Amino acid sequence: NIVTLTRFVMEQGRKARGTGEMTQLLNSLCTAVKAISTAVRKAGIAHLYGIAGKLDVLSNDLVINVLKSSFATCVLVTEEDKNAIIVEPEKRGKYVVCFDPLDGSSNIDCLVSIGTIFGIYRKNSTDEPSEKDALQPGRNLVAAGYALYGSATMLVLAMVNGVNCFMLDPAIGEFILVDRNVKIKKKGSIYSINEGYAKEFDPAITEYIQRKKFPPDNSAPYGARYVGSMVADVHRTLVYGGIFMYPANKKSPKGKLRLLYECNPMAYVMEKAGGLATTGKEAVLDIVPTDIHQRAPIILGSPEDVTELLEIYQKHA
Amino acid sequence: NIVTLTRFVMEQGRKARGTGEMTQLLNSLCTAVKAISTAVRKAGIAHLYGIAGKLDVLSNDLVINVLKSSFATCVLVTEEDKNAIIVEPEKRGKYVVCFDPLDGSSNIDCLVSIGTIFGIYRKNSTDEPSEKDALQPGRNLVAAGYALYGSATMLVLAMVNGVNCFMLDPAIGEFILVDRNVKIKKKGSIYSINEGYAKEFDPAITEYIQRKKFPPDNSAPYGARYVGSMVADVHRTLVYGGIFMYPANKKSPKGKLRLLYECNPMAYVMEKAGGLATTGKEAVLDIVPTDIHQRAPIILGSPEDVTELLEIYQKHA
Amino acid sequence: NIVTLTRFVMEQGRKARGTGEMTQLLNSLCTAVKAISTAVRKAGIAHLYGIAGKLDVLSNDLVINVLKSSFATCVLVTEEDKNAIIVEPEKRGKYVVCFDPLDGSSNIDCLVSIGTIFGIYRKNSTDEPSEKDALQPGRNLVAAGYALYGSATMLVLAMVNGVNCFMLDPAIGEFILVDRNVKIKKKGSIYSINEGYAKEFDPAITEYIQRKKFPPDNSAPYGARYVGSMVADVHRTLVYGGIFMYPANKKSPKGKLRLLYECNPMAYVMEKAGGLATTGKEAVLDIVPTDIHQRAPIILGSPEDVTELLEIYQKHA
Amino acid sequence: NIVTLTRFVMEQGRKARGTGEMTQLLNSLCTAVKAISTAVRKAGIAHLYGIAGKLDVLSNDLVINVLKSSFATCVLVTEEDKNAIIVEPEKRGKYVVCFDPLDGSSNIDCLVSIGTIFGIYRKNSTDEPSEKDALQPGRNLVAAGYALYGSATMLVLAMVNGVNCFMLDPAIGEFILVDRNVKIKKKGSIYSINEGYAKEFDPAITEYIQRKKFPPDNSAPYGARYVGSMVADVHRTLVYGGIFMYPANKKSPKGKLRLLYECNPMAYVMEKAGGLATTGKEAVLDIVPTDIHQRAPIILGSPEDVTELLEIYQKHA
Ligand SMILES: Nc1ncnc2c1ncn2[C@@H]1O[C@H](COP(=O)(O)O)[C@@H](O)[C@H]1O
Ligand SMILES: Nc1ncnc2c1ncn2[C@@H]1O[C@H](COP(=O)(O)O)[C@@H](O)[C@H]1O
Ligand SMILES: Nc1ncnc2c1ncn2[C@@H]1O[C@H](COP(=O)(O)O)[C@@H](O)[C@H]1O
Ligand SMILES: Nc1ncnc2c1ncn2[C@@H]1O[C@H](COP(=O)(O)O)[C@@H](O)[C@H]1O
Ligand SMILES: O=P(O)(O)OC[C@@H]1O[C@H](COP(=O)(O)O)[C@@H](O)[C@@H]1O
Ligand SMILES: O=P(O)(O)OC[C@@H]1O[C@H](COP(=O)(O)O)[C@@H](O)[C@@H]1O
Ligand SMILES: O=P(O)(O)OC[C@@H]1O[C@H](COP(=O)(O)O)[C@@H](O)[C@@H]1O
Ligand SMILES: O=P(O)(O)OC[C@@H]1O[C@H](COP(=O)(O)O)[C@@H](O)[C@@H]1O
Ligand SMILES: [Tl+]
Ligand SMILES: [Tl+]
Ligand SMILES: [Tl+]
Ligand SMILES: [Tl+]
Ligand SMILES: [Tl+]
Ligand SMILES: [Tl+]
Ligand SMILES: [Tl+]
Ligand SMILES: [Tl+]
Repeated sequence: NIVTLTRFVMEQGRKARGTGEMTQLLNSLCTAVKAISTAVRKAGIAHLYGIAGKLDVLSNDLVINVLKSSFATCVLVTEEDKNAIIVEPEKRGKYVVCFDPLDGSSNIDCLVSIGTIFGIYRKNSTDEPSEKDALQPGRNLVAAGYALYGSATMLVLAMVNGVNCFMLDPAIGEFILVDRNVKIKKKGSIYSINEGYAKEFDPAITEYIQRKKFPPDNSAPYGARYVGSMVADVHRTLVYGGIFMYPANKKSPKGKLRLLYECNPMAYVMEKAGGLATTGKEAVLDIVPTDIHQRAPIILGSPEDVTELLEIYQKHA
Repeated sequence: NIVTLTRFVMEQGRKARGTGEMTQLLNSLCTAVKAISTAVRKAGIAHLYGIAGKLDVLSNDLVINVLKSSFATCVLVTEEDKNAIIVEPEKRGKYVVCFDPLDGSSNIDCLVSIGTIFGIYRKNSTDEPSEKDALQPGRNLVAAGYALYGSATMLVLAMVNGVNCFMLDPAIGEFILVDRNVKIKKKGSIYSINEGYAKEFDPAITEYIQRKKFPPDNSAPYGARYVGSMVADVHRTLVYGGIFMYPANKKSPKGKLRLLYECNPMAYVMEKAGGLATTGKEAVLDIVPTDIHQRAPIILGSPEDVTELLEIYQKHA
Repeated sequence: NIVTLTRFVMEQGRKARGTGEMTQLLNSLCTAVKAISTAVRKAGIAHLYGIAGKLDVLSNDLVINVLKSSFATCVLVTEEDKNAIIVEPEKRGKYVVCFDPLDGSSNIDCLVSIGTIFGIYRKNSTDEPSEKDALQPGRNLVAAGYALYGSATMLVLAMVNGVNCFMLDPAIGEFILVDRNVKIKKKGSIYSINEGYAKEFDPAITEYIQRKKFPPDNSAPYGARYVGSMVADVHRTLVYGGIFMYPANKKSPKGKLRLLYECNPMAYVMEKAGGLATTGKEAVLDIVPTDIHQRAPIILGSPEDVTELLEIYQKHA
Repeated sequence: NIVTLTRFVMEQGRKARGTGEMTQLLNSLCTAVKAISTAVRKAGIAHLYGIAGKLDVLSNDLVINVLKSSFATCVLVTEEDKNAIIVEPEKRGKYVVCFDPLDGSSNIDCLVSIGTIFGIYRKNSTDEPSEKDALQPGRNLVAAGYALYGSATMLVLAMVNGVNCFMLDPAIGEFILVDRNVKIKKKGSIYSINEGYAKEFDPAITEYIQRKKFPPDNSAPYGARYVGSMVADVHRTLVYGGIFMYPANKKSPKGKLRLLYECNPMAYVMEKAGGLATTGKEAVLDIVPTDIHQRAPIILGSPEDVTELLEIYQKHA
């Protein structure tokens, strides 16, 4: 029967026998996402155009404000903030949340899909909360997911027991569970990478890509897709299968995507869905960070596709 | 002071001393686009999931009905219909409309941007309306444009005087003019093509793509982007500059995109914005259609980029 | 087949061979009403309460701006402004518009139904526009109507040919025609008046009210209803029949309601629907205004009920 | 800072140290109300009007369906159902909810304010759940309140510690706490009753009403208001003060309003706000019902106004 995100979260909080603090965090997040969706869809824009009487900064304020008001967090790391934000002792909670309020911000002007990425850690070292508390490997994530503002708005949530997708019915401001226990196809038929950096790809990426266009056994070549918005390329991967890649290159010898609020959440989601997320040399989730804005290379998607690339990495080493 | 689509179309109908038949038609399109936008964003989905107890199809039905009720059309060609729709003599006007109600339908499940494409012709000749009236070259278009259901919904309308972009304020259901007399960049920095077909690209396309990744003059390479929905790929091109391509290959020696309701509308917008739209051999708008579902290869975008490719084509002539 | 306000106004402008100045004006009103509706229903209130960090006034500003930008008006009389607004010679059209942007403003805090009232005159005379152009008797109205923001938003438009009701589909921001050529019941069963002023009603009003509660012919008594917002009380009267009254008393020997932007528009709708609108002494539409904020007593509704009262008035003459 | 209904309810559930079952009930109710609001505002009505591709019954289905899915109820009493609905042992919970899904249904066609009224009891006699479980005096209510669909949508919730009002921001489908610990003025200046039944009022009502129009000490007479929709007249009373009355008459020797799903909830709300709710002879909340559809006379509002009427009842006895 009808399952709303509000009901699902509360139920899981009950089975889990939690104190209701994490439930509060999850409900504040949901609220922040409906707010950003509305802003993203340009509601009320007639007022900027003088009918009479920023989107990334606004998103940052909504997230930070709604999260602090939940009384469940103590440390916040935003892609928009150079420093980790320590919550007032007044509003503190036991959770640390790393997030990208509006990923794909360069795409705003072209009206391409954008999203919000989040990762939630539980503060374990009980000392005054600080930046150090956010420096945990993703293998330590309690919950992670993202909201994609594409043709429709969807919220993907991942936790210990699985990945579930919720579609937003904008008519009643409610997220509906449209898919339970999501698992990615073992093998896909689409590869996703910015081939404009061909000149700077390592030999392993080079070989794999060419293997997709000219398959050794004359099978059907893979189709190519690259929206240029991580949340959008990763969501397509999750739903239809395949492989997404943002390896290291010249401008980004350590990749472009950040570990804490972009790489780790998508890797956590991928792994819970039955897929793989690697650096090419090691699992993304086992990297212990040193800088909150640390970057990391990432390859994620169907297990068989990711394994095939790993085998080529091993061969050129 | 603010300009809405309704106000704009009306002032334009007035300066042109029209009978008001085309204004009625442009207002019918506006309404259809808002109705589709709403459906695309999933309003009401809670009911489909039993709160109280096909999208390409709904779109088709919406456009066809809203258009017939305009009393301004005589023939309608749809991507979804094998044969052209001849209007009941009662609601028969003088306009022929070609459209793709929801382009990128394959993308629906992944929530990737999708849109509506349309082209309007004035029925030439004085005899019982038939498919033959839609078979006019693109150069004979009265109006053409598209609606993109992406992060926000936008309608781009191109007519003899230029191209204008209207953003939908979903809060009041009104398209606000946000950019007027749009012109495209002379030279962009992004190329768009499905490189999964590399194995079957003609030698000219191969060389160009090669030149974008490894510039012979040691200039910075072009970035790559390919959403997978024409309306999104073309909209990005018009706004940020660059080039979009869908040449022939084993994927039909004639390309995949249809001439009447995909290629022509987009080529018209391009030319009006200052770009070019070619098949590599001739201008898209000058082709005399032979069938309403005729496909055609297409290359469009910034003039300097399109010309650079045309030069390579001539080389391999 | 479905009729929208935009389509209707346009077909009507065409049958009447208008220049399209009044169509532009009616489309400007439509937009203003949708913008106000949205504000009334509190969309965006979360921001006023710090989610990310006057209504009568906003309404006034919306109508005045949207109307000026129509280039179809020369003089605007508002309930909120002491003096009439003369349009900048640039945006000067030939229409004079009288309106109450948000009637029942005192009701705002209790969330009782409220609405917008308007009357449109054609500037008679050929000299610099002034308040004097608004001082025309109601019988000289070109169009009049109201928008009611109640359980749903409805626009009622009355013109020489009749009265039509349009319901707002807030999902697509479009007014759909739901009732055409509306006529009122000959005799209703509800009387509407603020009986808190009993102490000061003239003897005729006293006797009538007495006759509705204790029918001398032993017929069933009339039911009583008095919302407190004229637009809601009048809309109920037009749809269900009955009588609405606001006679003189110590609450101004001339009544409370204004002639130009409250009484006249409503009297016009009434007469066009088949009812009557009198002061008890003369038809409201035949009064020659002396001042733009002139008040006048009013009695409107089903013809048999209004006539029954007029007879009682004559008795006490 | 920003307080949503979701957050407020959860917080109160935590302080209360509840098992989260009642929180689930309250969250299901909230969802049902946003759904009914959307339906009431006529969203999607363009589809009934053939753009191509009941309100009281629909409301009943939404409430019943959303409540059963909460797994927190065992008995339901609807104004629309002749019999109390026993929930399947599968979906049972410990709560009994009495409700009027859409009060003021006769007013739908006139677009007057309407609302949903609810009352929540906790099943105490642990025997197979049945109708008898609903037959509890209102003094036993755990929570009660109503949703008013007027100019804006508001949800009033009352519990042991106070009455709080939440306004719906339709843009993000979220209820915001706009007023905390609401208390009604000790004395008001508006009386609300259907004077059309004058002929059948008892001597006590008769005297009091006339005392409001012709005050003994020449003070200012009370103003009169009567929307004809209980939720709307009761809300105005709560916010602005005064007295609402629906005494017994001929057609209704025991009043018209029902005890369990109309009278008790509003009486519970009134008492928590510091006002009074009486039958004229005794408190509404202390009546032990015998029939689930039992009717009862009711007088509620400011304490000083209600006391003054009670003194007149005592005098004529
Ligand atoms: N909504 C929930 N869903 C799943 N697990 C939860 C939820 N709430 C709390 N938990 C779990 O119980 C632990 C402590 O919860 P809490 O006491 O609310 O901080 C969490 O870190 C998870 O292990
Ligand atoms: N709204 C309008 N905007 C721009 N051109 C228009 C408009 N209406 C009519 N036209 C033009 O005038 C011709 C005939 O108009 P019509 O009588 O409405 O069919 C059109 O085909 C265009 O050339
Ligand atoms: N949309 C319309 N609907 C009904 N009557 C109209 C419309 N437009 C113009 N008229 C009429 O024609 C006259 C002059 O129109 P106009 O040239 O637009 O000012 C008006 O005052 C009405 O008599
Ligand atoms: N959201 C809440 N707000 C206030 N009281 C609550 C809430 N939830 C539970 N309670 C209370 O605790 C009792 C049992 O709650 P429960 O165990 O959830 O059934 C209720 O009947 C109220 O006394
Ligand atoms: O938020 P940003 O600054 O626009 O960056 C977003 C990221 O940028 C990547 C693509 O960048 P390239 O242009 O280098 O491919 C995506 O996969 C990620 O969304
Ligand atoms: O409606 P469809 O079947 O999804 O077709 C859409 C078109 O399909 C093209 C992409 O096709 P490829 O996968 O072959 O690149 C896009 O450019 C156009 O939107
Ligand atoms: O905008 P306002 O100041 O609230 O005035 C509205 C009018 O006020 C009348 C009611 O006044 P009384 O309280 O005197 O009956 C209604 O009939 C009209 O809407
Ligand atoms: O739901 P219903 O059948 O329309 O009844 C509603 C009630 O009816 C009362 C008024 O009825 P009267 O016409 O008898 O005054 C209001 O106070 C209540 O909303
Ligand atoms: Tl960002
Ligand atoms: Tl980044
Ligand atoms: Tl299509
Ligand atoms: Tl196609
Ligand atoms: Tl006003
Ligand atoms: Tl007034
Ligand atoms: Tl009812
Ligand atoms: Tl009732």
